Amino acid sequence: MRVIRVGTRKSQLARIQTDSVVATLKASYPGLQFEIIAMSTTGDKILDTALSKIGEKSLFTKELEHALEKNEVDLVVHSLKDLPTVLPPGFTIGAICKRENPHDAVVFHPKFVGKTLETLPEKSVVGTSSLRRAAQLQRKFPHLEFRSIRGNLNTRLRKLDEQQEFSAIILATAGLQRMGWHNRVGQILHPEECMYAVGQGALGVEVRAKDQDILDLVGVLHDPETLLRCIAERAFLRHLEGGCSVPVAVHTAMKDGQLYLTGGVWSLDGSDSIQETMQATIHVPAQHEDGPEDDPQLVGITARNIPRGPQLAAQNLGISLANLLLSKGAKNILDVARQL
Ligand SMILES: *Cc1[nH]c(Cc2[nH]c(Cc3[nH]c(Cc4[nH]cc(CCC(=O)O)c4CC(=O)O)c(CCC(=O)O)c3CC(=O)O)c(CCC(=O)O)c2CC(=O)O)c(CCC(=O)O)c1CC(=O)O
Repeated sequence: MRVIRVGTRKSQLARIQTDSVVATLKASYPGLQFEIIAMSTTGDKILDTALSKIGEKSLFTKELEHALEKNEVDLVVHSLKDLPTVLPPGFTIGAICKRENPHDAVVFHPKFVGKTLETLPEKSVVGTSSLRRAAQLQRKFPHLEFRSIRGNLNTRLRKLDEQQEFSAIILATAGLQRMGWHNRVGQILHPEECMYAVGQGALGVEVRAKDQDILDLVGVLHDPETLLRCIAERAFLRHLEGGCSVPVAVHTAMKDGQLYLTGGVWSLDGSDSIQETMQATIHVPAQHEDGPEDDPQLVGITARNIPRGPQLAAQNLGISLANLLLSKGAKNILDVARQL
Protein backbone atom coordinates (compact mmCIF):
# COMPACT_ATOMS: atom_id res chain seq x y z
CA MET A 1 0.00 0.00 0.00
CA ARG A 2 1.04 3.53 -0.96
CA VAL A 3 1.82 5.70 2.06
CA ILE A 4 0.02 9.03 1.57
CA ARG A 5 2.71 11.75 1.76
CA VAL A 6 1.54 15.21 2.99
CA GLY A 7 3.78 18.17 2.12
CA THR A 8 3.86 20.87 4.86
CA ARG A 9 5.90 23.90 5.93
CA LYS A 10 7.60 23.69 9.39
CA SER A 11 5.52 26.88 10.28
CA GLN A 12 3.07 26.71 13.16
CA LEU A 13 -0.23 27.58 11.44
CA ALA A 14 0.79 25.59 8.29
CA ARG A 15 1.39 22.44 10.36
CA ILE A 16 -1.82 22.93 12.44
CA GLN A 17 -4.02 23.15 9.33
CA THR A 18 -2.17 20.15 7.89
CA ASP A 19 -2.64 18.10 11.05
CA SER A 20 -6.38 18.93 11.10
CA VAL A 21 -6.84 17.75 7.52
CA VAL A 22 -4.88 14.58 8.22
CA ALA A 23 -6.96 13.86 11.33
CA THR A 24 -10.14 13.91 9.17
CA LEU A 25 -8.60 11.69 6.48
CA LYS A 26 -7.39 9.36 9.29
CA ALA A 27 -10.99 9.11 10.67
CA SER A 28 -12.27 8.27 7.15
CA TYR A 29 -9.44 5.73 6.54
CA PRO A 30 -8.61 4.06 9.81
CA GLY A 31 -5.93 1.86 8.34
CA LEU A 32 -4.27 4.29 5.93
CA GLN A 33 -0.68 5.25 6.79
CA PHE A 34 0.38 8.98 6.28
CA GLU A 35 3.93 10.45 6.13
CA ILE A 36 4.46 14.17 6.77
CA ILE A 37 7.24 16.01 4.94
CA ALA A 38 8.35 19.50 5.89
CA MET A 39 11.18 21.37 4.20
CA SER A 40 12.45 24.48 6.04
CA THR A 41 15.74 24.60 3.95
CA THR A 42 17.72 22.97 6.91
CA GLY A 43 17.02 26.13 9.03
CA ASP A 44 15.22 29.51 9.19
CA LYS A 45 18.49 31.41 8.25
CA ILE A 46 18.03 30.43 4.51
CA LEU A 47 14.29 31.42 4.88
CA ASP A 48 15.27 34.75 6.68
CA THR A 49 17.16 35.93 3.57
CA ALA A 50 13.98 35.24 1.49
CA LEU A 51 12.30 37.73 3.96
CA SER A 52 14.30 40.46 2.07
CA LYS A 53 10.89 40.81 0.18
CA ILE A 54 7.80 39.40 2.16
CA GLY A 55 4.03 39.82 1.57
CA GLU A 56 2.94 38.06 -1.60
CA LYS A 57 5.77 35.60 -0.62
CA SER A 58 4.14 32.50 -2.14
CA LEU A 59 7.52 31.03 -3.18
CA PHE A 60 6.75 28.41 -0.48
CA THR A 61 3.56 27.48 -2.42
CA LYS A 62 5.71 27.13 -5.60
CA GLU A 63 8.18 24.87 -3.68
CA LEU A 64 5.22 22.69 -2.59
CA GLU A 65 3.94 22.59 -6.19
CA HIS A 66 7.46 21.61 -7.39
CA ALA A 67 7.50 18.71 -4.87
CA LEU A 68 4.04 17.58 -6.03
CA GLU A 69 5.29 17.71 -9.61
CA LYS A 70 8.29 15.51 -8.78
CA ASN A 71 6.00 13.09 -6.88
CA GLU A 72 8.10 13.95 -3.78
CA VAL A 73 4.72 14.53 -2.01
CA ASP A 74 1.11 13.47 -2.74
CA LEU A 75 -1.05 16.26 -1.20
CA VAL A 76 -0.56 19.72 0.32
CA VAL A 77 -2.88 21.62 2.62
CA HIS A 78 -3.33 25.41 2.08
CA SER A 79 -5.70 28.23 3.14
CA LEU A 80 -8.14 28.55 0.28
CA LYS A 81 -7.53 32.32 0.14
CA ASP A 82 -3.77 31.70 -0.55
CA LEU A 83 -4.62 29.59 -3.57
CA PRO A 84 -5.05 31.69 -6.75
CA THR A 85 -8.16 31.36 -9.00
CA VAL A 86 -5.99 30.02 -11.84
CA LEU A 87 -3.86 27.13 -10.60
CA PRO A 88 -0.82 26.21 -12.74
CA PRO A 89 -0.97 23.27 -15.18
CA GLY A 90 -1.02 19.84 -13.54
CA PHE A 91 -2.54 20.90 -10.16
CA THR A 92 -6.03 21.18 -8.73
CA ILE A 93 -7.83 21.81 -5.46
CA GLY A 94 -8.87 18.22 -4.62
CA ALA A 95 -10.89 19.10 -1.46
CA ILE A 96 -12.61 22.11 0.03
CA CYS A 97 -12.77 21.54 3.79
CA LYS A 98 -15.69 22.74 5.96
CA ARG A 99 -15.44 26.43 6.61
CA GLU A 100 -14.04 27.88 9.87
CA ASN A 101 -14.94 31.49 10.88
CA PRO A 102 -14.55 33.50 7.67
CA HIS A 103 -14.67 36.93 9.42
CA ASP A 104 -11.91 39.41 10.02
CA ALA A 105 -11.41 40.06 13.75
CA VAL A 106 -9.86 42.80 15.84
CA VAL A 107 -7.24 42.24 18.50
CA PHE A 108 -6.83 45.26 20.80
CA HIS A 109 -3.86 46.65 22.73
CA PRO A 110 -4.08 45.32 26.29
CA LYS A 111 -5.31 48.84 27.35
CA PHE A 112 -8.36 48.72 24.94
CA VAL A 113 -10.02 45.57 26.36
CA GLY A 114 -13.81 45.70 25.83
CA LYS A 115 -13.60 48.57 23.33
CA THR A 116 -14.79 48.05 19.74
CA LEU A 117 -13.16 49.89 16.76
CA GLU A 118 -16.22 52.21 16.92
CA THR A 119 -15.43 53.07 20.58
CA LEU A 120 -11.65 53.47 20.22
CA PRO A 121 -10.22 56.99 20.60
CA GLU A 122 -9.80 59.13 17.46
CA LYS A 123 -6.51 58.99 15.41
CA SER A 124 -5.67 55.57 16.98
CA VAL A 125 -3.25 53.58 14.75
CA VAL A 126 -4.59 50.18 13.48
CA GLY A 127 -2.04 47.66 12.12
CA THR A 128 -2.85 45.76 8.96
CA SER A 129 -1.02 45.02 5.65
CA SER A 130 -4.25 43.92 3.78
CA LEU A 131 -5.28 46.49 1.21
CA ARG A 132 -8.72 44.83 1.34
CA ARG A 133 -9.03 45.46 5.07
CA ALA A 134 -7.42 48.91 5.08
CA ALA A 135 -9.64 50.08 2.19
CA GLN A 136 -12.83 49.03 3.98
CA LEU A 137 -11.74 50.08 7.43
CA GLN A 138 -10.52 53.54 6.26
CA ARG A 139 -13.94 54.21 4.62
CA LYS A 140 -15.89 52.94 7.62
CA PHE A 141 -13.58 54.50 10.34
CA PRO A 142 -12.42 57.87 8.92
CA HIS A 143 -11.11 58.94 12.35
CA LEU A 144 -8.74 55.93 12.76
CA GLU A 145 -5.31 55.66 11.07
CA PHE A 146 -4.35 52.36 9.42
CA ARG A 147 -0.60 51.67 9.24
CA SER A 148 1.24 48.55 8.04
CA ILE A 149 2.15 45.71 10.43
CA ARG A 150 4.64 43.09 9.26
CA GLY A 151 5.29 39.46 10.35
CA ASN A 152 3.32 36.32 11.41
CA LEU A 153 0.50 35.94 14.04
CA ASN A 154 2.87 35.83 16.99
CA THR A 155 5.08 38.64 15.61
CA ARG A 156 2.05 40.93 14.97
CA LEU A 157 0.63 39.99 18.39
CA ARG A 158 3.99 40.62 20.09
CA LYS A 159 4.44 44.01 18.38
CA LEU A 160 0.94 45.18 19.45
CA ASP A 161 1.51 44.11 23.10
CA GLU A 162 5.06 45.48 23.42
CA GLN A 163 5.14 48.69 21.41
CA GLN A 164 2.83 51.67 21.94
CA GLU A 165 2.52 52.32 18.13
CA PHE A 166 -0.55 50.14 17.48
CA SER A 167 -3.79 50.18 19.50
CA ALA A 168 -5.42 47.30 17.49
CA ILE A 169 -4.51 44.83 14.76
CA ILE A 170 -6.73 43.28 12.17
CA LEU A 171 -6.43 39.51 11.68
CA ALA A 172 -8.49 36.51 10.56
CA THR A 173 -10.71 34.86 13.19
CA ALA A 174 -10.08 31.29 11.85
CA GLY A 175 -6.35 32.10 12.00
CA LEU A 176 -6.47 33.07 15.65
CA GLN A 177 -8.86 30.14 16.36
CA ARG A 178 -6.44 27.49 14.98
CA MET A 179 -3.44 28.86 16.88
CA GLY A 180 -5.58 28.80 20.03
CA TRP A 181 -5.48 32.61 20.35
CA HIS A 182 -9.36 32.78 20.32
CA ASN A 183 -9.18 34.64 23.70
CA ARG A 184 -7.33 37.61 21.90
CA VAL A 185 -10.25 38.17 19.57
CA GLY A 186 -11.75 41.45 20.70
CA GLN A 187 -14.29 42.25 17.93
CA ILE A 188 -15.50 39.98 15.10
CA LEU A 189 -15.98 42.34 12.14
CA HIS A 190 -19.27 41.99 10.20
CA PRO A 191 -19.67 42.72 6.41
CA GLU A 192 -20.78 46.33 7.16
CA GLU A 193 -17.44 47.04 8.87
CA CYS A 194 -15.23 44.64 6.80
CA MET A 195 -16.20 41.95 4.25
CA TYR A 196 -13.82 38.98 4.14
CA ALA A 197 -11.42 37.70 1.47
CA VAL A 198 -12.24 35.08 -1.08
CA GLY A 199 -12.22 31.60 0.46
CA GLN A 200 -11.16 32.89 3.91
CA GLY A 201 -11.79 30.48 6.79
CA ALA A 202 -11.72 27.44 4.45
CA LEU A 203 -8.81 24.99 3.87
CA GLY A 204 -8.01 23.74 0.43
CA VAL A 205 -6.08 20.56 -0.44
CA GLU A 206 -3.85 20.87 -3.51
CA VAL A 207 -3.07 17.70 -5.46
CA ARG A 208 -1.96 16.68 -8.96
CA ALA A 209 -4.76 17.04 -11.55
CA LYS A 210 -4.14 13.59 -13.07
CA ASP A 211 -3.80 11.57 -9.79
CA GLN A 212 -7.14 9.78 -9.56
CA ASP A 213 -6.00 7.77 -6.52
CA ILE A 214 -5.31 10.93 -4.46
CA LEU A 215 -8.43 12.77 -5.71
CA ASP A 216 -10.58 9.79 -4.68
CA LEU A 217 -9.29 9.74 -1.12
CA VAL A 218 -9.33 13.45 -0.59
CA GLY A 219 -12.83 13.82 -2.10
CA VAL A 220 -14.21 12.68 1.29
CA LEU A 221 -13.12 16.05 2.79
CA HIS A 222 -15.35 18.09 0.44
CA ASP A 223 -18.04 20.03 2.37
CA PRO A 224 -20.77 20.95 -0.21
CA GLU A 225 -21.95 24.16 1.47
CA THR A 226 -18.33 25.46 1.69
CA LEU A 227 -17.45 24.24 -1.83
CA LEU A 228 -20.44 26.05 -3.41
CA ARG A 229 -19.82 29.31 -1.61
CA CYS A 230 -16.16 29.05 -2.40
CA ILE A 231 -16.76 28.48 -6.14
CA ALA A 232 -19.09 31.49 -6.30
CA GLU A 233 -16.47 33.71 -4.60
CA ARG A 234 -13.57 32.40 -6.67
CA ALA A 235 -15.59 32.72 -9.89
CA PHE A 236 -16.54 36.36 -9.02
CA LEU A 237 -12.92 37.32 -8.21
CA ARG A 238 -11.43 35.51 -11.24
CA HIS A 239 -13.94 37.20 -13.53
CA LEU A 240 -13.14 40.59 -12.02
CA GLU A 241 -9.47 40.09 -13.31
CA GLY A 242 -8.09 42.09 -10.38
CA GLY A 243 -4.49 41.08 -11.03
CA CYS A 244 -3.57 39.69 -7.58
CA SER A 245 -3.60 41.77 -4.33
CA VAL A 246 -6.48 44.20 -4.69
CA PRO A 247 -9.35 45.49 -2.56
CA VAL A 248 -11.92 42.78 -3.41
CA ALA A 249 -14.16 41.30 -0.67
CA VAL A 250 -17.08 38.91 -0.45
CA HIS A 251 -19.78 37.65 1.81
CA THR A 252 -21.67 34.41 1.22
CA ALA A 253 -24.58 32.59 2.81
CA MET A 254 -26.81 29.60 2.06
CA LYS A 255 -30.22 29.66 3.77
CA ASP A 256 -33.71 28.54 2.58
CA GLY A 257 -32.34 26.98 -0.65
CA GLN A 258 -30.62 30.17 -1.85
CA LEU A 259 -26.94 31.04 -2.28
CA TYR A 260 -26.42 34.74 -1.38
CA LEU A 261 -23.23 36.34 -2.69
CA THR A 262 -22.20 39.90 -1.86
CA GLY A 263 -19.16 41.22 -3.67
CA GLY A 264 -17.43 44.53 -3.30
CA VAL A 265 -14.54 46.50 -4.73
CA TRP A 266 -12.82 49.56 -3.22
CA SER A 267 -10.21 52.21 -4.00
CA LEU A 268 -7.10 51.88 -1.66
CA ASP A 269 -8.49 54.79 0.47
CA GLY A 270 -12.13 53.51 0.33
CA SER A 271 -13.84 56.73 -0.99
CA ASP A 272 -15.18 54.92 -4.09
CA SER A 273 -16.81 51.51 -3.67
CA ILE A 274 -19.07 49.16 -5.73
CA GLN A 275 -20.81 46.74 -3.37
CA GLU A 276 -23.61 44.60 -4.82
CA THR A 277 -25.61 41.53 -3.76
CA MET A 278 -27.00 38.76 -5.96
CA GLN A 279 -28.58 35.39 -5.17
CA ALA A 280 -29.35 32.06 -6.87
CA THR A 281 -31.69 29.22 -6.00
CA ILE A 282 -29.04 26.62 -5.19
CA HIS A 283 -29.84 23.63 -2.97
CA VAL A 284 -26.95 22.28 -0.92
CA PRO A 285 -26.60 18.65 -2.10
CA ALA A 286 -26.55 16.12 0.74
CA GLN A 287 -25.84 13.20 -1.65
CA HIS A 288 -22.44 12.35 -3.23
CA GLU A 289 -22.50 11.36 -6.95
CA ASP A 290 -20.20 9.29 -9.27
CA GLY A 291 -19.37 11.93 -11.90
CA PRO A 292 -16.88 11.51 -14.80
CA GLU A 293 -13.11 12.15 -15.03
CA ASP A 294 -13.62 14.19 -18.27
CA ASP A 295 -15.38 17.05 -16.37
CA PRO A 296 -12.98 20.00 -16.24
CA GLN A 297 -12.21 21.60 -12.87
CA LEU A 298 -14.08 24.82 -11.92
CA VAL A 299 -12.05 27.81 -10.63
CA GLY A 300 -9.27 25.27 -9.93
CA ILE A 301 -11.50 22.83 -8.01
CA THR A 302 -12.07 19.15 -8.80
CA ALA A 303 -15.22 17.89 -7.00
CA ARG A 304 -16.48 15.16 -9.31
CA ASN A 305 -18.04 13.29 -6.31
CA ILE A 306 -20.40 16.24 -5.69
CA PRO A 307 -23.33 17.09 -8.09
CA ARG A 308 -22.08 19.34 -10.91
CA GLY A 309 -25.32 21.28 -11.46
CA PRO A 310 -25.21 23.14 -8.15
CA GLN A 311 -21.45 23.90 -8.76
CA LEU A 312 -22.17 25.44 -12.18
CA ALA A 313 -24.93 27.64 -10.62
CA ALA A 314 -22.42 28.92 -8.01
CA GLN A 315 -19.89 29.82 -10.76
CA ASN A 316 -22.67 31.51 -12.75
CA LEU A 317 -23.73 33.55 -9.73
CA GLY A 318 -20.17 34.76 -9.15
CA ILE A 319 -19.78 35.57 -12.84
CA SER A 320 -23.07 37.50 -12.88
CA LEU A 321 -21.99 39.60 -9.89
CA ALA A 322 -18.55 40.24 -11.46
CA ASN A 323 -20.25 41.30 -14.69
CA LEU A 324 -22.51 43.82 -12.89
CA LEU A 325 -19.59 45.25 -10.96
CA LEU A 326 -17.58 45.70 -14.18
CA SER A 327 -20.54 47.47 -15.83
CA LYS A 328 -20.71 49.81 -12.81
CA GLY A 329 -16.95 50.61 -13.43
CA ALA A 330 -15.21 48.09 -11.19
CA LYS A 331 -12.49 47.66 -13.84
CA ASN A 332 -11.40 51.29 -13.28
CA ILE A 333 -10.98 51.04 -9.47
CA LEU A 334 -8.75 47.95 -9.76
CA ASP A 335 -6.19 49.50 -12.15
CA VAL A 336 -5.88 52.60 -9.92
CA ALA A 337 -5.11 50.33 -6.94
CA ARG A 338 -2.58 48.20 -8.86
CA GLN A 339 -0.64 51.40 -9.66
CA LEU A 340 -1.13 52.83 -6.11
C1 LIG B 1 -2.88 36.50 -7.83
C2 LIG B 1 -3.47 35.80 -6.64
N1 LIG B 1 -2.67 35.28 -5.68
C3 LIG B 1 -3.43 34.79 -4.65
C4 LIG B 1 -2.80 34.30 -3.39
C5 LIG B 1 -2.90 35.32 -2.29
N2 LIG B 1 -3.94 35.32 -1.42
C6 LIG B 1 -3.85 36.36 -0.56
C7 LIG B 1 -4.81 36.50 0.59
C8 LIG B 1 -4.22 36.88 1.91
N3 LIG B 1 -3.51 35.98 2.65
C9 LIG B 1 -2.98 36.61 3.76
C10 LIG B 1 -2.21 35.86 4.81
C11 LIG B 1 -3.03 34.79 5.46
N4 LIG B 1 -3.26 33.59 4.82
C12 LIG B 1 -4.09 32.84 5.59
C13 LIG B 1 -4.39 33.52 6.75
C14 LIG B 1 -5.26 33.05 7.88
C15 LIG B 1 -6.75 33.04 7.54
C16 LIG B 1 -7.17 31.97 6.57
O1 LIG B 1 -6.55 30.82 6.68
O2 LIG B 1 -8.05 32.13 5.76
C17 LIG B 1 -3.68 34.78 6.66
C18 LIG B 1 -3.57 35.81 7.75
C19 LIG B 1 -4.84 36.56 8.07
O3 LIG B 1 -5.76 36.41 7.18
O4 LIG B 1 -4.96 37.26 9.06
C20 LIG B 1 -3.33 37.93 3.71
C21 LIG B 1 -2.68 39.04 4.49
C22 LIG B 1 -3.56 39.70 5.52
C23 LIG B 1 -2.96 40.97 6.06
O5 LIG B 1 -2.15 41.59 5.39
O6 LIG B 1 -3.31 41.36 7.29
C24 LIG B 1 -4.17 38.11 2.56
C25 LIG B 1 -4.86 39.40 2.20
C26 LIG B 1 -6.27 39.57 2.70
O7 LIG B 1 -6.88 38.68 3.20
O8 LIG B 1 -6.80 40.76 2.52
C27 LIG B 1 -2.72 37.09 -0.89
C28 LIG B 1 -2.26 38.44 -0.39
C29 LIG B 1 -1.12 38.40 0.63
C30 LIG B 1 -0.51 39.75 0.89
O9 LIG B 1 0.14 39.82 2.04
O10 LIG B 1 -0.59 40.72 0.12
C31 LIG B 1 -2.07 36.38 -1.97
C32 LIG B 1 -0.66 36.64 -2.44
C33 LIG B 1 -0.49 37.07 -3.88
O11 LIG B 1 -1.12 38.17 -4.23
O12 LIG B 1 0.23 36.45 -4.64
C34 LIG B 1 -4.78 34.94 -5.00
C35 LIG B 1 -5.99 34.37 -4.32
C36 LIG B 1 -6.74 35.36 -3.44
C37 LIG B 1 -8.03 34.84 -2.89
O13 LIG B 1 -8.69 33.98 -3.46
O14 LIG B 1 -8.41 35.42 -1.78
C38 LIG B 1 -4.79 35.62 -6.26
C39 LIG B 1 -6.02 36.13 -6.96
C40 LIG B 1 -6.49 35.36 -8.16
O15 LIG B 1 -5.60 34.55 -8.75
O16 LIG B 1 -7.63 35.49 -8.56
